Amino acid sequence: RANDAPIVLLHGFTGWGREEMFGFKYWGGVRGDIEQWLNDNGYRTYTLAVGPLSSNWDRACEAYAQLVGGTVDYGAAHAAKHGHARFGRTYPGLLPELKRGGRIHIIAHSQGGQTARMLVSLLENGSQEEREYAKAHNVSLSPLFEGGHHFVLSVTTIATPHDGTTLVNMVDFTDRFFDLQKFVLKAAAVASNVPYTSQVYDFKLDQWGLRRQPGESFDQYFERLKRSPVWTSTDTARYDLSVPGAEKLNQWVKASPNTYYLSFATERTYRGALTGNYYPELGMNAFSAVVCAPFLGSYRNATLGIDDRWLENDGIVNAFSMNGPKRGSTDRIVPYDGTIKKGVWNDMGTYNVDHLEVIGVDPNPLFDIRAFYLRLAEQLASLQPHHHHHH
Ligand SMILES: [Ca+2]
Ligand SMILES: [Zn+2]
Repeated sequence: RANDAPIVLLHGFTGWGREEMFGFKYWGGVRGDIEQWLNDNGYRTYTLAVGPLSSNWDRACEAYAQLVGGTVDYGAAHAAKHGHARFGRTYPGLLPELKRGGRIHIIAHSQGGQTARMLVSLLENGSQEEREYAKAHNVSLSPLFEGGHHFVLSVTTIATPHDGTTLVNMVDFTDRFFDLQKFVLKAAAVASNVPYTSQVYDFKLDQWGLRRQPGESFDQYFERLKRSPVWTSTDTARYDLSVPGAEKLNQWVKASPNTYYLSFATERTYRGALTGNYYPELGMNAFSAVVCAPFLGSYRNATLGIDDRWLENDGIVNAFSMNGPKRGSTDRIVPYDGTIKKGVWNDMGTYNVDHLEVIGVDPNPLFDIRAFYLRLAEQLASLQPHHHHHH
């Protein structure tokens, strides 16, 4: 143990707070409670919950406020550009200590990894556009946009589409994506054709002024979201998840030299006998198996750059996209050699588990999830806050 930094957990295009889904955890799912496990083992751990469908930017803003406390500030320039609210939900702050020189490890899953990267970039570099806009229009400016924060010792990504996922190319992606949401609700024993009066799954679309109404089931709510700016505008997860969107995000979201980055790739497919195509293995979550993997494993696009290396997948994301950003990126990626190097992506390899199995939302008895996270935690705790140069 070289550091006492707490661990913070962060979800992707699906996810919810510890008090949502009747307690079914995004981090653990049918297997348990990952956060609890870490805590019980001596690793202080917290959980962030942000908009699942929102843009990484929105998410980052939300994360910052959820960490330090206060009212979400999306940036005047940003809000005016995308025509959504500047200020959002107020949070009590999970870790005030950050504002006193404390540091955290972020463990992110899926799109959460893009969000984590973005958060570190904003914390350290702020946003020039925001600074300049504040100065020309005489509006206040969130600390998040000034730069100079050192809050993050490390970022670990699991099954993150750093270069996007081809899933979004599906002609029917709109319908299937939401079907995936319903699937996850199903996993938690929640029906989508029911108007639960209870919260259940808050998409936190405060900036857009959207929320499930009384008498409105998720099926009906999603129909509405599909036609809303959270689905039709570039300031969305849908955009950032795409290959072009991810590359655009990679053009400015760089690895900080002061933070350690670890990536974990996932794969649950096999290569066909007479084709470079990939197919879903036995055990893969039912949804992905039928609806997503076949596409991910057979889809190519030369103009875009999507070739045979992109076909191996975890049912939702292309494994090629997971070791770290590459398209439009200046970041470096190094295969793990037994030493975790700072300011670069330490590619920890590929694990044989699906997008949902990795977090416990889909079962997989052959995957010792408790040990995986515990080992991870142990590794993060061994990170030195000062690496001495040596032979
Ligand atoms: Ca399984
Ligand atoms: Zn936004």
